[PDB]
Amino acid sequence: TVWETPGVKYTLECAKICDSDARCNRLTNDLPEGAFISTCSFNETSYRVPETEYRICPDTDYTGVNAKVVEGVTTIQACAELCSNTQDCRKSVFDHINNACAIKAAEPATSIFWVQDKQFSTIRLPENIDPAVKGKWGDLIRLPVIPVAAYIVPSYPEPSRLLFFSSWSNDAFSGASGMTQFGDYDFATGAISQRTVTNTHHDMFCPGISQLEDGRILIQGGSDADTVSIYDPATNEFTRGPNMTLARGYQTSCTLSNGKVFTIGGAFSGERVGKNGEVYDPVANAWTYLPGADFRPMLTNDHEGIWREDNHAWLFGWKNGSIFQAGPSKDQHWYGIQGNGTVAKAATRDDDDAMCGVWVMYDAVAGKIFSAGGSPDYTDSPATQRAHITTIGEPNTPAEVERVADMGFPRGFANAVVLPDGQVLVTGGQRMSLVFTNTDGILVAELFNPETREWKQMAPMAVPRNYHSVSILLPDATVFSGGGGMCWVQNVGDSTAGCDKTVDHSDGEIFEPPYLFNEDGSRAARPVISAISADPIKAGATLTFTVEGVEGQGTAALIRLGSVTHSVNSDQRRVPLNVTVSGNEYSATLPDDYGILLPGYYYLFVSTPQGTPSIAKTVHVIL
Ligand SMILES: [Cu+2]
Repeated sequence: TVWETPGVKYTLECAKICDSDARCNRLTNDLPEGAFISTCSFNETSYRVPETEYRICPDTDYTGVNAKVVEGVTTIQACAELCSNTQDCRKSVFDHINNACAIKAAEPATSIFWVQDKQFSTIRLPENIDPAVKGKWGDLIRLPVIPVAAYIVPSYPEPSRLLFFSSWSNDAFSGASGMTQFGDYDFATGAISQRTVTNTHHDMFCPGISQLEDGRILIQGGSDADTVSIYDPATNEFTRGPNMTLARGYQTSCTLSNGKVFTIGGAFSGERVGKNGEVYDPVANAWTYLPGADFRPMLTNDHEGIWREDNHAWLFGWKNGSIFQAGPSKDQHWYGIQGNGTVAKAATRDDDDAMCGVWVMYDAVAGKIFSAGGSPDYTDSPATQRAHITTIGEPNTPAEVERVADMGFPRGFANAVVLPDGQVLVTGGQRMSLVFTNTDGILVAELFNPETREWKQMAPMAVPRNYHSVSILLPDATVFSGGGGMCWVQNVGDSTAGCDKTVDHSDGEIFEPPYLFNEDGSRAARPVISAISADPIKAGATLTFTVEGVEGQGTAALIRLGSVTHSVNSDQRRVPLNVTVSGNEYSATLPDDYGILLPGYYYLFVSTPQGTPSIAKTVHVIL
């Protein structure tokens, strides 16, 4: 049995005694001591000091740089007073065992985390966040598996499920194991399961991911460096693909105009040497090595050497089977699969590498690519505020790079999604790239508007999303930010007791952007796609669907479904549409070119002229 507090929980006379002493564990609350939080797990109190009002949350700490620590304070009340009497104090911590009052330092210059700890109590002056300007975050969704890699499951009438996976363990990784821990999350229902995927003899940690024409996910290399699994949404099963011609890890793959998948680099797993290109043909079910797809031009310069330098290429499938490589190498390049592969310089993005910077094609029709953040070395490297729009016209002809306004924060290991209005939301990352750390995690998301060419700071998330964190678009036009952490351990099935569990975030949180709210902070009225054919459509063809619940003519956009890991999302892409409406009936002529309309499963978003999007309808583009 479990004796709940007047919301704590032990597992009945010593219990009341134990819940007096802030040092007493041997306690069995929902989340354990150490757990990060979005909301007081316990019953909050209010408290005024002869002025103008603090909310207190017991058994919770605020971690981070303090403005002050004062040792002579025996009551939460006296701690409330030092905060009341200290300029720019939004957040203080009362230490129960030592009678000290910590004043937290100013946000967001400082990163402050809400952890669960019975030794402390948190005090704060309530924030007034207008979700019409800064969006709104929900509470931490706990998950059986750290979501180190994630992808939407293509489904009709719209997707409902987010698969994610880690390694052999739910919170740890080794080398070759032949098994992968997967999490299943229905976000239509909140249902959540995990499975163990051994049937393909594949530890899929550190892989290339690309969605095929038929919406199967192609999971390539990683801890088992030469091994390929294919996920069929149709079966919800995995299949063994043909081994790659060259074993790789931390590489990028991208689906091409013709539905072949190109990949290059991936020196993390297999031979510690740079990796030339290869291409998967799903019809022939065959990989073909591409020696002329030379790695050396796309090489970064890293203090750790070649191990790092060909990792996480900014690849895009483009016109007539071309590949654009936007980075993170200071120079951009065009890669092809013709003959034995090709490579040529396209432009210079910057004067330094941006390993694990963010990058998204926010307007395929206009050949437009947005890139921000990254660090010049993989780890132990200060991140950059620099950001660029890169415009690509014809393949194997120079590309145009315009530097734009610096981000508000330097971000290493951040993630990015394009939204239906074509704005790009950057989430997570840290001031200095340090693998397996919460250190200087930026909590404040930022929205970049390519039309304004201007940044805007969004509301803060709860948890630092650094290395092994992820971000992805959901059908409802919200963003899931999740994971971070994992522990290297020598052999498979070794104990994870020595691991720093504070860096692990086996969970996620969802952001509603500004566009989901009216000015009064109520949820704005989403257009509804009443009817759409589940029929696959081909490029150049005309999409017809029925929209109800809009004042004026809707705009529309297609956003290709997303796969994501290691600041790499090579499947997402925004294809803005021109619509013509006759009454409730909307009609769109899709582009002529599969280099813009990459084949696969898309989200159709109709959105109001004030910019409020529909829940999406699944749309399948075929060859
Ligand atoms: Cu990694």
